Amino acid sequence: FQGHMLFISATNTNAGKTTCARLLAQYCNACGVKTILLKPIETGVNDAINHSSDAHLFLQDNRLLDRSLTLKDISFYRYHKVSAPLIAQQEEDPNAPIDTDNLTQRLHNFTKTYDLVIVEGAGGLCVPITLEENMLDFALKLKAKMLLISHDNLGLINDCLLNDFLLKSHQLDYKIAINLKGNNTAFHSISLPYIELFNTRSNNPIVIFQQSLKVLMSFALKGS
Amino acid sequence: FQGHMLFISATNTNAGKTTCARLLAQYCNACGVKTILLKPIETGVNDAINHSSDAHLFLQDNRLLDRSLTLKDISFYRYHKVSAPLIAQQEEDPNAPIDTDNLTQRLHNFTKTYDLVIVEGAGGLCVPITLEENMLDFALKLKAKMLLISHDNLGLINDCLLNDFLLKSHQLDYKIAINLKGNNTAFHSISLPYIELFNTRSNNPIVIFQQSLKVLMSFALKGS
Ligand SMILES: Nc1ncnc2c1ncn2[C@@H]1O[C@H](COP(=O)(O)OP(=O)(O)O)[C@@H](O)[C@H]1O
Ligand SMILES: Nc1ncnc2c1ncn2[C@@H]1O[C@H](COP(=O)(O)OP(=O)(O)O)[C@@H](O)[C@H]1O
Ligand SMILES: NCCCCCCCC(=O)O
Ligand SMILES: NCCCCCCCC(=O)O
Ligand SMILES: [Mg+2]
Ligand SMILES: [Mg+2]
Ligand SMILES: [Mg+2]
Ligand SMILES: [Mg+2]
Repeated sequence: FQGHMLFISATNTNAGKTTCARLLAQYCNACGVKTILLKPIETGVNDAINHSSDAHLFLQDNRLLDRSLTLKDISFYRYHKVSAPLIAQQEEDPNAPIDTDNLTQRLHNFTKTYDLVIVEGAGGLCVPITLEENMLDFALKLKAKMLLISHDNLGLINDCLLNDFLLKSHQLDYKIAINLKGNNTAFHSISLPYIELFNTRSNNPIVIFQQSLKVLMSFALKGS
Repeated sequence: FQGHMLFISATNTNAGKTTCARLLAQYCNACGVKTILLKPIETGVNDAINHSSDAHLFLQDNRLLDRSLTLKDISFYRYHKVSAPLIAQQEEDPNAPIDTDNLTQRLHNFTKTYDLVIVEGAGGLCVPITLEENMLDFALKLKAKMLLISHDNLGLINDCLLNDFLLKSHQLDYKIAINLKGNNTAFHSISLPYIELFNTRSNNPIVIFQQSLKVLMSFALKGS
């Protein structure tokens, strides 16, 4: 096949998509699985004055494989407003709705030259891109596998299960992974006992990202 | 009919269930709609040393209608662990799984003596109560209407829409209401523009709690 494609979404913004995407791509590249990081849509950015956006971090890592990459090669719709993409676009660029057909072509083109194309979304699954399409719809159009990153705090059970319900209702292969931060041992006492019960009762278990680099690489590469 | 029953859930813990439940019950009582506040299951409490739990706040308000009420009349399963009810029960009371049939009877009994019975859940919809039942399942068994309180911060769009998807997939009447806090005007710039678009495109609109006391009272009392 051409390169595999893995979409990274989350329970919400700030859950750890960027952090976990970078860790996974680093691991894959270290294993000889040539992997690129893409951030097709990004809000809340000012590129004239700040070089620490998700796309900038991705670019730093990606340039270890291709010096010629620039920001515009890996991020295509970028807005100042710290909001959902649809709202940012309507306010800042009302004459250019986000074109997911175009994005699909650009993203799939990278499957020629990489073993794995990692595509970070923005916010969570239901975040609107166009009037018709949210982030999940975009992932579906891409025919990507899904990695959904959860936060590690009280409330993650609800947030994971809401996403599980939405994901299992659609036709895609997915995995939910908890981004367990350094210094959090409340997790193991408070939330983990339910994750373990859930996993004994589910065909698709919720995993801990930091325990799962090998498993998630395998997931990302399996099948067609 | 006997009194109506309204379940109050949320996007997650700390979104405003208790605060909004109290405001709604106060409004209803002021309008002559005799309303009780119940917190059947509560975690994270130590009643020997703290009298500020949701059930204690409810009790204060409820005693304006019935001096004889005590905590045990309005809250039935109470645990120290700051966790989902299922985990707290398994750790603190392994021989007494939460009995939702019993809770249903106790809650419905209040429909004899009140025009409206408001039942606050714990956390969000997918929070586990027993191995088989979550908070939504409990609300379904109760045959209550649902009021789902959302937080007012960046990310509410995703959280509201995840809940909308779950709720619309089940057989219950529901309303999602945003708990818009004092001093937040970012909401109106960041999130509200999408809520307005969504509402023009949806048969069941997302409302702002603080704008909606009359509407939510009407909702709670309508029909059988
Ligand atoms: N495992 C982690 N350990 C420490 N800090 C983390 C971890 N995961 C995320 N962070 C921090 O949390 C913030 C949000 O993470 P980020 O990966 O950007 O999330 P998202 O892409 O979902 O918005 C960042 O400041 C990031 O450095
Ligand atoms: N509209 C509001 N204005 C100010 N403070 C609020 C508001 N809503 C909630 N709070 C505060 O936020 C915290 C969580 O609210 P609470 O109603 O207890 O939520 P939940 O019942 O969902 O856990 C409390 O400290 C509460 O006083
Ligand atoms: N204030 C105590 C609330 C307990 C919240 C439980 C949340 C479980 C979850 O969804 O992870
Ligand atoms: N860091 C900028 C992220 C933008 C997050 C948009 C979240 C929309 C929502 O679900 O309410
Ligand atoms: Mg972010
Ligand atoms: Mg990110
Ligand atoms: Mg609370
Ligand atoms: Mg509460």
